[PDB]
Amino acid sequence: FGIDMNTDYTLEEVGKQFDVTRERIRQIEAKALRKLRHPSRSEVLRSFLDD
Amino acid sequence: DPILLRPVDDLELTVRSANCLKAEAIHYIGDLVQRTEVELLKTPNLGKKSLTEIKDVLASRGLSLGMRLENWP
DNA sequence: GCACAAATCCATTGACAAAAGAAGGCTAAAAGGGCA
DNA sequence: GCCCTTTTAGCCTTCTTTTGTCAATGGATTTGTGC
Repeated sequence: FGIDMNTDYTLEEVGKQFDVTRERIRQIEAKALRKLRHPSRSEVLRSFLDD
Repeated sequence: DPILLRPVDDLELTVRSANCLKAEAIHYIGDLVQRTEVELLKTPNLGKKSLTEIKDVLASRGLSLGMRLENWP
């Protein structure tokens, strides 16, 4: 994503920065979003959603 | 109490932990806090690691082992 | 304390499906001119 | 004013690509467990 950084790169650029292939990057980001979806990591973000 | 009435994937521990919970029918924290060291230890493929991480996480939430339930549901 | 016995986290590999561009044809405005 | 005409801008669907998506698979540690 574009968080605290310049242009958000695609999967291949993230892989070249991590020397890993794109599918590992997708698995890692999905892992992190799963980890963030539960409360204790979601209560504070979710209050930003008035929907 | 709200802490004992949440899912087993509530406190976000090891995947082996949740697998063993569903393998001993553990799905709610209400009786998960009902289980003591031996009762939890008896299970398959749940050795020191998973139960002791349960211990650490509930200690961070402060609760203890084997609390005797009434008003459940 | 030791030694085996799966459960399972880092990475491919293929096969694919859906944006994203790049383009080529059609509409379709839209200058622009010319007999008085 | 009147059409004729010539033109060009813009949308409008195909095709080629880039990028993401999904399923499987060693194999390494690791955790569990019997001794």
